[PDB]
Amino acid sequence: KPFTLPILTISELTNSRFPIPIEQLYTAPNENNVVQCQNGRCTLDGELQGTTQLLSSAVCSYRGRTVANSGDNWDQNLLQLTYPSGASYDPTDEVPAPLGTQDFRGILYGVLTQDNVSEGTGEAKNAKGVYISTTSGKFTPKIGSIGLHSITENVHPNQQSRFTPVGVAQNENTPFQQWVLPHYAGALALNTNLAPAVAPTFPGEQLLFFRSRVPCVQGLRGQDAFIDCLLPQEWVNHFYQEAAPSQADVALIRYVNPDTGRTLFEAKLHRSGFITVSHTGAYPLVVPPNGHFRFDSWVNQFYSLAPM
Amino acid sequence: TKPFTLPILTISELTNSRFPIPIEQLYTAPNENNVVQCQNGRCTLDGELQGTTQLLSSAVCSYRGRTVANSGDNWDQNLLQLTYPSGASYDPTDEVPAPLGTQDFRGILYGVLTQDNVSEGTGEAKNAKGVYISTTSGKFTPKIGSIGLHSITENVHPNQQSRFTPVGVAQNENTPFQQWVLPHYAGALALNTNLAPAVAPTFPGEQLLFFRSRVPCVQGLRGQDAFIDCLLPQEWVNHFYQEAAPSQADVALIRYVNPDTGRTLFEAKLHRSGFITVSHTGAYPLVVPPNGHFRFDSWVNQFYSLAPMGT
Repeated sequence: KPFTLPILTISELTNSRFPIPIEQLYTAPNENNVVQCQNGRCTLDGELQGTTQLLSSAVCSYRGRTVANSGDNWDQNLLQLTYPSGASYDPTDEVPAPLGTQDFRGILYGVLTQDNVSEGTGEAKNAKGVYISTTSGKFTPKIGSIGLHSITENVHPNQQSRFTPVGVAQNENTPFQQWVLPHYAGALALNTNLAPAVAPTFPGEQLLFFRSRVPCVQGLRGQDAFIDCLLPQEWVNHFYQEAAPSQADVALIRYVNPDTGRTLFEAKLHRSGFITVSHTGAYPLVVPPNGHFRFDSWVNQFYSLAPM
Repeated sequence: TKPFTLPILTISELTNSRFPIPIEQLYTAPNENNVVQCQNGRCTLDGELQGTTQLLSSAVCSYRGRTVANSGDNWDQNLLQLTYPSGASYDPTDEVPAPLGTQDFRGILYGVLTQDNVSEGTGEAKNAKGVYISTTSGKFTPKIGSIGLHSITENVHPNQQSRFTPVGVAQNENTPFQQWVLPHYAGALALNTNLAPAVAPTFPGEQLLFFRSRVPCVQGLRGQDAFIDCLLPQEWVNHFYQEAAPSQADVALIRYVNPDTGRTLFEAKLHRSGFITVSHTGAYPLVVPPNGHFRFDSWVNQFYSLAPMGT
C-alpha cells in the first residue's frame, strides 16, 4: 500500500492533545523543552504510541465512578477510572495511563456530569465545574484514580460520572507547562511505556508544530495557553487506517496551494511521526486557508530542505 | 471507477456526528411519529456534505463569536453574534440552514462559555460561564447570525470574543429535549432553508439503524437517558468526504463482520443519501462484538431483500 496524507486544510484539523481545532503551524527550537507529548503519537506505518487513541472526544476526558475523599480540601472526591470507551482499566496495561489522559503538567478544567436529577432540582444541577490538577498527590491515572476539585457545588460520591474538558487553568502556584509530563503514578513512581522524546538532528532544522490556543478559565491574562501537537488527530487516524509500510526514514511533504498549484514550503515527516523544517528561531508560518500538506516522495534523514 | 469503502473502525472507535461524544451502540427503531431530518452528520456516499455538516467533532454544538449585552431579559441576558465555529466570518445569505455545527435538536443545550483570560487572583474558573442555549427562546436565530445565552454560573462579559464548548443537554419544567424536532434556525423571522432532506425506511420489514450515544443531561430526565441518535458517525462523513468514490447504485450492501471468527453477524443497506437500514421490527439495541466492524460488500439492486438482522 502506498503512503498518503489526508487532504485537509488548516481549519480542517484537530489538535491531538486537546479537543480543539488546529489554528496555525509553528516552528521553534527545543531550547530547554523536552518534547515528549504522549497524545497524538503515531508512526507513519500506523502504530499508536504513548496514551494515543483515535477519538478527539476522548482526549483529556475521563470516565468512571466517583468516590468520596472527605477531609481533603482540594480533591473532595476521586474518580475511579475506566478507559474513555468505558472498557475496564488496569494499571498492568502497557500504557503510561488510560488512553487520552492529559499529557501536560498543570490544571485541566471541565465539567463533571453524574446521575440525572429531576427538572425541579434546578438549572444545571447535574453539572459540576472541576479542576483536575497534576500537582495534586491524587493525580495518579496510571493506577486508575484522579482527584477532582469541585469549584462550586459538591460532586456526589458513588455515581457513574463523565468529565468533559473545557480548558486549562493557572492558579497562584500551579503553572501550565505543556512540555512537562505528569507523574502518571504520582511523584514517587517513574512513568512507563512512554512514546520517545523528539528533536531535530540535521543542522538548521527545527520541529514544526500544529498549534492551538486552549481556553484558559483562570490566569494567563493578556497571554495565550498554547497547546502544540506533533500530528493532528486526523493524521494519526489516517496512518492507523492505512498502515502503509514506510519505505524510508523520511516522507518529504510539501504545502501546496491548489488554487495556484505552487509549493509554499517543504518539510520532513519522520517515520516515527513528527515534522522538521529548515528554519532558525520561533516563527508562526503563513499558510493559505485553502492550502494543504501533500506527500511528495520517500527520502532519507539527510535530505536538505529548502529554507522555509 | 474509484471503489467505495468504509473506514475500518469498531463500535468504540466511532464519534457521534450530532454531539461530540463517542458512539455507544447500534440501535434500531421504527420512525413512528418522528420525522428523521437531523442536519449534522449528513453526507452522501460520494462525499457531498449536507445541512449544517462539517468535518470537526470539536465544532458540533460549538459556537464562536462576540457577546453583546441583552438588557431587560431574565432568560437571555446576553447574545452571541456568531462566526462559523472555525472562526471564519458568517454571512446569513450563505446557503446553509445555520452556521455549520449548529445544534439540530429542539430544547436546551448546556455548555461553558470562555472569554478574555483573567488574572490568577480573580479566582477559580472565573473565565468559565455555564450557559443554556434554548431553541424555544425567540433569541435563537443562528441563521440570522445571533443566539441567546442564558447564564447559570459566573457572569458573561458583553463585548468579548467568546467560545462555547458544549457539555450536554437540559430539560427544564417547560422545555422538553426533542432530538427529532428541528430548531427554528431563524426563530420567528423566516422559514428554515437549505435543509438536508428527511429520511424514512419505506422498504417492507426495514427500519433505520442509528449510531446511538447517551448525551449528558444537566437538568431533568431523572432515571432516564437523553439519547442522541445519528445516521452516520463523524468518521464515516469524513471518509466519504475524503474518498469521493462515485456511487454505483442507490444501495450499498454492508456487513458487520467479526475479524476474529470471519463470520458476518448481520447485513444492512447503506443508502446513497447517507443512512442505513436493517431488516428488523421493533425498538432494539444491538449487541456487537468489541472487535467487529462494518465493511462494504457490494452495490445491490434497490429491491434487495436483507437477511433478517435477528437478535
